[PDB]
Amino acid sequence: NSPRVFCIGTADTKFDELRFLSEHVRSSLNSFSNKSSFKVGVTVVDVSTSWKETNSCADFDFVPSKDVLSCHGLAIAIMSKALETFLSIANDEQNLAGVIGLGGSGGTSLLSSAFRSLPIGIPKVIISTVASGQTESYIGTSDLVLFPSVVDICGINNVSKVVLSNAGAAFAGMVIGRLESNGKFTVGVTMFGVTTPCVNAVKERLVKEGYETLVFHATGVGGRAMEDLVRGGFIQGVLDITTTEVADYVVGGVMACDSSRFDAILEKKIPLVLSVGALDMVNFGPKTTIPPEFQQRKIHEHNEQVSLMRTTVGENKKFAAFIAEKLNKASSSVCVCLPEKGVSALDAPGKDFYDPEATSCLTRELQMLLENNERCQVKVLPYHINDAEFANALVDSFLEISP
Amino acid sequence: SPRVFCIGTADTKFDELRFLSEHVRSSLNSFSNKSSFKVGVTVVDVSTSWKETNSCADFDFVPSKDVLSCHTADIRGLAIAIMSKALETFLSIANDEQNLAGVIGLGGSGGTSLLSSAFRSLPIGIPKVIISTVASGQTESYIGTSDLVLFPSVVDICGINNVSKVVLSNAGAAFAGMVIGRLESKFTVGVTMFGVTTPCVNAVKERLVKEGYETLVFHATGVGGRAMEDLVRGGFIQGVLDITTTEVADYVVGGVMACDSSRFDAILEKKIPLVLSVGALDMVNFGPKTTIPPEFQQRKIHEHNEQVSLMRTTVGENKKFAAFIAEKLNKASSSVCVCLPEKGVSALDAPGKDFYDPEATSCLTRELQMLLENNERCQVKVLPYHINDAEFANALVDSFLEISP
Repeated sequence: NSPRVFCIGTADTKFDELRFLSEHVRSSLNSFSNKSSFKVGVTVVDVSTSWKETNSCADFDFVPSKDVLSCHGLAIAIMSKALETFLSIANDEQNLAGVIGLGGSGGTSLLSSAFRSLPIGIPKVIISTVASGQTESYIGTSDLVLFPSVVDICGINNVSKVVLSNAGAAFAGMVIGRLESNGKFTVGVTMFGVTTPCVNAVKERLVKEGYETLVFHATGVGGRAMEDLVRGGFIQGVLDITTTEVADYVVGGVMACDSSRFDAILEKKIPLVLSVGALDMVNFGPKTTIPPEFQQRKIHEHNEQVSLMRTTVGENKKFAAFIAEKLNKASSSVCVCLPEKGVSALDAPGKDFYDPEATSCLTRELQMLLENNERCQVKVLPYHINDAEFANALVDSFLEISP
Repeated sequence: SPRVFCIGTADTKFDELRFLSEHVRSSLNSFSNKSSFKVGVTVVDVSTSWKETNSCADFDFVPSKDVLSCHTADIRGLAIAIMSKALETFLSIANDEQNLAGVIGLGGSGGTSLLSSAFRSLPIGIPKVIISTVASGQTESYIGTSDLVLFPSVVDICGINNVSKVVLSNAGAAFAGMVIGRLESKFTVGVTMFGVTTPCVNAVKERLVKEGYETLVFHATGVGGRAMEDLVRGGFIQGVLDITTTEVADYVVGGVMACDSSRFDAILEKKIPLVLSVGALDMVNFGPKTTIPPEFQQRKIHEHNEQVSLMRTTVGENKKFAAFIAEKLNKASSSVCVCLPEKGVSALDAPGKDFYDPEATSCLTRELQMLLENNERCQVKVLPYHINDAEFANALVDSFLEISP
């Protein structure tokens, strides 16, 4: 079985741009092969939502809107799932060597969605009219590239010729280069300004024990990035020291995790020590964009830019739910580890967000809620989270679970 | 002979820079088969720390000192500013020997800012890549209207590891592809356009193609205008029918699709055939109602679609628009023809239609030929049609066929 790339667009309206690209890719694939043996099949793919029907492209193996729509603003949402799943499948026969697509606003968003469900490392490219603006929605935590089109996508000219030529070259080199070619155990750890004592320490120890590290700034995306690399198969254990992202979720901060937090790790059945890193705060900023439902709470303006808000006792009770829920479904080994005195630089004896009534409630609540579960151990400990003796715990708890 | 540049802050990112450059070299070489010549990879330090780095593996290497030489408060920023300016000037020189085949870089937040400015001054077409911790955010500041490509770094730049090995590897192969492909190897006009002028442009597009010209159509969105002007400066667009100058409007009143004070200079500096006109000067862009500067809650507010609202320009405002255009036009060191539609400047400024007001349109007309009367390069044609009548369209194209070779 030989390797195959996909050139994907809306074919009814952009046949000429897409033929141009497809041609240039196949050509460039061929010109850049060395060790080779295989040529890479270049198949064009239509994802037009219109009733208009184009059923071949040049000579290329082609696949019309239907064949894609068959796989299980609402026009985009349909066809993108169709693509995503259409691509899930081709990945499986195990010779999807890349994806490429062109598109303006609506199309970019369509492709973006399909492409970034592919394994990190498979080359994902889109020549896009909306590359040069705001791309978070499109790229996210993936490695998707977006080539600015410079001019609109309307037929081949002067400019589109070079721009499309360059992106085909780009994509052909990626795909060959990867056809024509880890060692360590990487762990990943989640950090916040106010929890680095703990994380720095653990990163240190981890390095000396022989393990490699990937720290994530728990910004929601940060968390999700981690899980999308474990899921990928890059991160072989986690120490989720900082779970503040959960707090921003149940009360609605500006750096929330979404409701799938932890699944990816548990689904991949990999060593998972965990803790309450920074559960004491939910994030916002500046003051007036903070909702008027709590202009009477314990806030700590960190910058003009960001503002932190201290989690009430009741809110921490809710954090203990979310985490325990997910934890209790644990298909393999786990270990919670709680700092009793405080969960953050600011939740410190003397400091601004100190409250052990909180961080005791949170400690018990999770001691009880996880009480039954066999795999998930729990270790309440007589420390603050930053005390490097905690760090020893975490790395030790982890050392236990791991090979 | 051709040469590429791997540019970074060696001081802190040495391993990643070397790895990247190694992969670029490999990929260059392997992809170049079949062929001869062979592309040099030059590593270059754009570090602002004093920490000196003087080599990297076996590559022709240029440290900070040597960059900073050829350059023509809050220090960090200032140091970035200068390093960036330095780099820009270093690449220009690199490019003058016609031997700059490509440029690739790595950066975090500040590094993307440093590399970006410097890379987008190089001609469209020369491969320009950056692997960046801030690809997956808000990139207009960096990419502007250029072909700069930002690959998302996926994790931090933070030593070699599984993830950055594959990302860096795909970026270097991407880049080596763009570089070899390009190494191995009419009269275009541009036209500004708004919804309410698509009759006019569509019809001018059609006529021009039949006359044997290629056409590029830019949404007059502020960006669009600059987009076009940078491409004329880079020789991709040899004449312009600037039908729709609505941007000039959003500028003086303060809209969401504002041009800037440089509008027209590129066209004139290139000395290229410029037919111009008053397209959609009857309106100024906002969206939505709710955010419209409270000082006019009484002006004629059109709702186009929830997110986007238009506001009818007053006579005082048109008088100004004239000045801006006149002033800039008067600098013409070459041929230029205005063409004014006497009847209207928009589907919205049409007998029966909301933004009608032939006072504005006469004011504008008179004010323009007044201020250009003396300029004998500019030929102000007043035409008894509406902007969207296919005879105006021919008018435009004739005026253009006139000035052009």
